[PDB]
Amino acid sequence: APPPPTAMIYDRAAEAIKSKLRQLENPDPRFLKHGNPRPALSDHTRILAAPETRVTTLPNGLRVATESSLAARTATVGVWIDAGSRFETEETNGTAHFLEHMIFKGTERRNARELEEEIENMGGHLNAYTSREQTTYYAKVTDSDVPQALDILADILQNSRFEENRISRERDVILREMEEVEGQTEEVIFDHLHATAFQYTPLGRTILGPAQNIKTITKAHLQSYIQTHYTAPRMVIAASGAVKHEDIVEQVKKLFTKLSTDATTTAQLVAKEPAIFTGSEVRMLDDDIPLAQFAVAFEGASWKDPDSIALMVMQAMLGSWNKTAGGGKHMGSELAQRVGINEVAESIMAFNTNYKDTGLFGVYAVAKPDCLDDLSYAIMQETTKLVYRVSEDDVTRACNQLKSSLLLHIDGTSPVAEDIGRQLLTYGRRIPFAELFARIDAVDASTIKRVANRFIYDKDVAIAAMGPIQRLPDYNWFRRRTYWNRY
Amino acid sequence: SFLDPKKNWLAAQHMKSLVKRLSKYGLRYDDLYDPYYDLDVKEALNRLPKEVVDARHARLKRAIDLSMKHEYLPEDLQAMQTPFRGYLQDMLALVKRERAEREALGGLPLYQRSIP
Amino acid sequence: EIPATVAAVKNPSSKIIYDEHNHERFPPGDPSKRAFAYFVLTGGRFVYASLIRLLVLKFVLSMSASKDVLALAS
Amino acid sequence: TIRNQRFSLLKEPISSTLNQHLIDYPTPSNLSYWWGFGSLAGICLVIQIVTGVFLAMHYTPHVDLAFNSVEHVMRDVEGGWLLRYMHANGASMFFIVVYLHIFRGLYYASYSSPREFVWCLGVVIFLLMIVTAFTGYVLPWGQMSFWGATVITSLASAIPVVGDTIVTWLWGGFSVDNATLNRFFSLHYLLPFLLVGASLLHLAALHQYGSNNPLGVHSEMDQISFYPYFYVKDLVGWVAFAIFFSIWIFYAPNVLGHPDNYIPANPMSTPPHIVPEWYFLPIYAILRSIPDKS
Amino acid sequence: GASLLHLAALHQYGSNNPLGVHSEMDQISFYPYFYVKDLVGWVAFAIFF
Amino acid sequence: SSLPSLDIPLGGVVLPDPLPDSVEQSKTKITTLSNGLKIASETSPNPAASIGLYLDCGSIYETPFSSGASHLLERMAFKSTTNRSHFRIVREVEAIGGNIGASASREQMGYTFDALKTYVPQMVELLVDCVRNPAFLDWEVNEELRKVKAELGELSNNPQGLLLEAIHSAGYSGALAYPLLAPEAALNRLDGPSLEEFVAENYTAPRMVLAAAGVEHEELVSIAEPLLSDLPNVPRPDEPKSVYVGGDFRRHGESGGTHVALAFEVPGGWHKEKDAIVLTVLQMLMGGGGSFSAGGPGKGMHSRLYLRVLNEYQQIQSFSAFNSIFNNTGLFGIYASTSPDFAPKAVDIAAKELIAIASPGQVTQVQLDRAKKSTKSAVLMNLESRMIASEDIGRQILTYGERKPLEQFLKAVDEITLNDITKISQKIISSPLTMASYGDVLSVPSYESVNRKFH
Amino acid sequence: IQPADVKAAAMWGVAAATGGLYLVQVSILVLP
Ligand code: HEM
Ligand code: HEM
Ligand code: HEM
Ligand SMILES: [Zn+2]
Repeated sequence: APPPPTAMIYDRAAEAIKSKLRQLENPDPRFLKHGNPRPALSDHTRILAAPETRVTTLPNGLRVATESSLAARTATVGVWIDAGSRFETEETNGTAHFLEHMIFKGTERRNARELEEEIENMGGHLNAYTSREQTTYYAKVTDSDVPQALDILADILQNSRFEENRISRERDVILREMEEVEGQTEEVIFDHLHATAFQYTPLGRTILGPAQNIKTITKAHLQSYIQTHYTAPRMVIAASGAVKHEDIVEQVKKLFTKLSTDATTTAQLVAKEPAIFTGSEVRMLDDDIPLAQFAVAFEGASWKDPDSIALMVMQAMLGSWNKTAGGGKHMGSELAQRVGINEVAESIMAFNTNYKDTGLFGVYAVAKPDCLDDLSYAIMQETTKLVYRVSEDDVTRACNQLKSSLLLHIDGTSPVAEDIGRQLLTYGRRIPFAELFARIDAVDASTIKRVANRFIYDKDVAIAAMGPIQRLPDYNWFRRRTYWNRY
Repeated sequence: SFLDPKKNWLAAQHMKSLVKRLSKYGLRYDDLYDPYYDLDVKEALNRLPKEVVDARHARLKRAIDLSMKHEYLPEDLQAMQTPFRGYLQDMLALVKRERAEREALGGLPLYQRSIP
Repeated sequence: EIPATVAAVKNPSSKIIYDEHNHERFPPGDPSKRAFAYFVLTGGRFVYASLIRLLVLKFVLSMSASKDVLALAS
Repeated sequence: TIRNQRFSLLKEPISSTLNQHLIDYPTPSNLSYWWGFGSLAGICLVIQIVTGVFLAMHYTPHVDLAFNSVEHVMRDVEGGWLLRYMHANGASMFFIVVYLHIFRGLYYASYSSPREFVWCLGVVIFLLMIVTAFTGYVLPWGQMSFWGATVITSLASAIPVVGDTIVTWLWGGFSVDNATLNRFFSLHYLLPFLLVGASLLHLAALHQYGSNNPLGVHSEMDQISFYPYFYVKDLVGWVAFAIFFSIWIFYAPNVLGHPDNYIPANPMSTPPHIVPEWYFLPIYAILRSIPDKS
Repeated sequence: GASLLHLAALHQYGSNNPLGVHSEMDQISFYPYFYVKDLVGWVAFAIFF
Repeated sequence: SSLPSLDIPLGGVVLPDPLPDSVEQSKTKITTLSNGLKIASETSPNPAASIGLYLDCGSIYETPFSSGASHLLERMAFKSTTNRSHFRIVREVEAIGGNIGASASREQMGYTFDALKTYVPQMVELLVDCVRNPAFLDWEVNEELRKVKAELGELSNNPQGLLLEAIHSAGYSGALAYPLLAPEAALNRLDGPSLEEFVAENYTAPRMVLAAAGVEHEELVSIAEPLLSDLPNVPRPDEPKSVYVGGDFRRHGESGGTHVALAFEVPGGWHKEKDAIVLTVLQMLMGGGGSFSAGGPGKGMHSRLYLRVLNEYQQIQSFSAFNSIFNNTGLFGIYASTSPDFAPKAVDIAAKELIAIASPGQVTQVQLDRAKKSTKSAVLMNLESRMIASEDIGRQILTYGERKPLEQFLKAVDEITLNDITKISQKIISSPLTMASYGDVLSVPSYESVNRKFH
Repeated sequence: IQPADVKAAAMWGVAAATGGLYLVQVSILVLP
């Protein structure tokens, strides 16, 4: 009388699903003998072997550093100047960026058209960019053709010629570039956050500067800026790939001679008008935008602060989450799990920025207008949890992730050269991989708690928000969420 | 110990009584698992096929209607009833095993019960 | 012309001006006080604690015994 | 947002209604202190309820024992004078605060649409306060107490056809004796809870239609959460009120009353000056001014 | 007040049933179907009282 | 605790001795597992190892039943297996600190994983598990299908990929015509058991290559043989066929500009190494740009199209010239994005350029030299980034059964000449025009009107 | 985490005992 499971399509479906479940119930050890999802430390000392980065200091004060690997076939040669938009004078804000744009063009013999023709004829690339307090002009080239690239860099950095018609054309181009940046909302958010956090300080002003100032260059400001800030002690030449240190040193010595001898040293320049964090907020409500993008930030650590590594670990254990992330609801960080499980945000990203004598540390969320209060609760909860109740497995996972991220990012010739120059400018030396790993391994739960108490516990925050933000909690909400009354 | 109706007369009588009751109301033993009760049953039902879950809802509605009317299933369908032909225990076990693993190593609960 | 609320969106400045009619702004370099405030709040808080203890004890001791009963205790 | 795992306790169902209506209720950003007066009236009601309960732990509703029982509370009970002075002067401050509440409403025309229901429930609340304070003032059973009860109950005879019947039924026995005393004690104990219910309905209707502001304009542009912004303002109001009420309790406790209520009720003689408490005086003046008691 | 909180919690999760099963498939409104049932209960209680 | 302020070396470290400054150039070892599988590796100096598993499967092997399995498989790459749950897999990857990626192309598709060189057994074991033993659960597949439907709903934002797919579908018939982005009907039809059957039928040993970038060959083979040697030996069913004859695809969308693209056949394919290299050099000569970039010299601003069109014709949003080469077939052409009113003139200009390269004498020796040097530079600067090295190993072994040494590509690019360029352009222009248009297409010329040229 | 949790619980217990003594000052219990 009772029907068999063959009939009753629901009985058939139940049988099929039960068969599949009983299929996947028995694991296998030969595919599980190495997994160990619980994180643990390891000593990669047997692996961290890289060629020595030879450093030389020409007596005019010029540092040249190379990491040669003569088995390769390409190379990257560049100049890393310790100057940027921070070192302006409140009326020449856009000078650094505009000088970049101009210095691409022409010299007493380069003739921008035929200069770019030469660059593209040898097959290489030539790029540049300016940060708040760092400037880079680098070129990627091949073996036996490095010297031409080095000569071109020296020529453009020393004997550049600025002509009025090209200056007008670049004024037009930079006004267009300013008009296209507001589409990129993340950069706008971070510019506003910098302005409202380091207000009344040289770090507050943007990189591009104001259009009213870009319209009044006249090339006298350009020449004055280059002669006052591109001095010999503040520059570093870096090379990787198939290069020879002695050849590079000889070429730099023979070429970089018409420099700007001066005394404006960035250390003394930062001694005056330092960077001062001021807790505040700016919130630009629109309600015509589909997504609300905001960022909260605490005061960070300087480049040389020994707690910078701890802050890097902490921003690794608040790792970024994305709506197309592979992990999804399963991730190491508690903040990513909270965001993904309850789907309260389109994407979150924790950032750690380091400057001289200051820095930043935040979470950069981007969500929908209705989940903002829950998202803010999640962010503040996880940060103050880092203050109070950090866990050993989380710390170990964060340290492993940080080591892996750094060593995987250093990949190629241009990344190696960029690492050499940036580290030489920030610390005065290039930190070896073994020492970097030792410093990271010196971070444990007690270290994380101490650093978070130093930087997060009951400290002012700076908020920058844009879009439909009616539901975003006010300043007092975040300010009170920076501590727990339970402990 | 593990006492089954083959090796226990008392268990045989217990199973017989449960079969009689469920057949009277015409609903499988797994249909008694309340999704609001555990929230693991809620997930297991969320993972099951729609045909199976719809059959479960139909059987439950029939049982509730019979309960209101103060009557039992007619003897034909009562003889056609198949209690203890499970459809949920394997999925529930999988869900609980996954939850146990996630809790055991790090991890936040994928779902939680409101207060209250 | 520029609607003057997108000008502020497109032109972030490091010199931000607040109202300063009800509250004078500290000069930028000065630190956040954050301690004077908590100590003022603490003084008021233990004033409140004193008040609450007074009220509770008044009610309970009122519900306690009485002078005429204590006199008749013999 | 799917609430899979719980973020905050305040958004949990146990504290969700409380969260909304106490912490997260949007409020106009420009409110002055008279909204604090409304909250202060609520606090005065709670104070009255608590002190009244602890007073009723010692009051005997009999005609032969009420006055001496109150003197018992003042002299023998441990800290009983504080309870009695708090109850009496708290009735006075309750009426002061409610009057300021009402007059702010009149000034800013808060009675206008859509808060007609709020205003009407307020009028009902005011009636309940009047009745409660009157029947409570009858309780101590002094000269003013007894004679005010007599007069105010006997003016109910003005009803055309059923006036005398209502007067006799409310009196319970041709006078204002022991039966009326017990009746009034029970009613005085009961009414404050109906007053609490009326206050809750008052607040619910207001919360439906938001809250007015000193400008009278639409105010959904600039609104802030009630906590902590208006909790601290209300706290300043509460502390100032506590100082005022402490001035009244400890230094001038009998100024807001009449000395005739310290004489035991004697229905034979009549005090030369029969007036209600100061907060019934405007109504008494209107009624006395228009002659022909009907 | 405690009775009102009791009823509020129950209404949060809904009432049980003799079978003890999930019962969001077959449900009816309170009035008038259970009003008359409770009326029969009240009148029987009134006779007892 | 005290720390040395990070501008001073940290106390006592056991930092090791550096590499010998031009140690050597590692060779690729390839071992053929007797069931028919390939395991290849090479040594790298950097502390990072990239390990990938590449399969000869994709849209070409799709079937009317599947029709979308490749895209779904890319989305369902590292999900729960019969031995580990998805949570366990993600926790393992995070624990060692590596990155997982999946790529799905028309002809072949791969799964790659990156981590430090210490974790080689973990990398290879997790990869082999996730490929060989997948458990396509209905709920996970449904989640990924929902995401894929949303992505299909957000497709128009990039007209270039849409036009590439359109050109392939229009100008091929069966195999290469099989779509890559899983239309909505196919998405609704797709299912977990369908994925299971497709994988079990296609993911077989004689079409699997495991390529490592910075891993010792002995270690890799010693950890991979106990995980792949027992796969069944199958007879490697033949590759699908596809003919080129094809015409026009036209789709109307928003009012912002029109995107027109043209393409041709060049039937050489990757097995015709000389023609593939000549096609790459021709692409690097043609190239172009988007007229909105502000990077700097070297990005091809002196290419022929860039110079002529962009420096001469304005109101043309972007102008590029591209190619796509599959085993035994090719597809080279020009992408144009311009204003709706200009579109017929834009088509005329693109045809003029494509015929200009064909006729002899119109390409200068200097331009050819620049193109050859740029191609050599692009290849060389691409063979850094060990991820690219491992991918190249895998793809080359899948195609040719070996790794063709870089010197062959360099020599071919060296020896290409103007006669070769002209002959290849003449051959490529003879094949029937394939045309696609997207946007305000109600004003672009007809396919036959455009095809009046080129012949 | 357990040492920190028990330390915090003990601190809250000390605070609770201090509040209890403040509410009910008992030298009668304090002296012995
Ligand atoms: C038991 C005494 C009373 C209590 C506890 C009480 C309580 C409150 C509360 C809590 C509010 C909201 C907060 C505020 O706006 O101040 C309010 C508002 C209001 N009440 Fe009352 N109230 C009382 C008596 C009255 C009376 C007698 C009236 C007038 C008949 C009245 C009329 C109003 C009005 C019009 C508002 C609207 C406030 C506004 O417009 O902003 N209330 N009351
Ligand atoms: C349920 C709560 C209340 C109880 C149990 C209560 C109880 C009492 C008792 C027993 C007395 C007589 C004690 C005495 O003579 O001092 C009294 C007096 C009084 N009550 Fe209340 N009461 C309550 C609430 C209120 C409220 C809300 C008001 C209104 C403001 C009020 C107004 C008065 C007045 C005016 C007196 C006479 C004051 C006097 O003794 O001179 N009571 N109450
Ligand atoms: C003042 C006395 C009480 C009143 C007025 C009261 C009122 C109610 C009401 C109105 C319901 C909803 C109707 C119903 O389900 O019968 C209910 C349900 C319920 N009450 Fe009470 N109750 C009281 C005492 C208790 C006590 C003492 C308990 C147990 C400690 C209790 C436990 C329950 C339970 C468990 C339900 C849920 C009924 C269900 O299964 O659906 N009640 N109560
Ligand atoms: Zn620029």
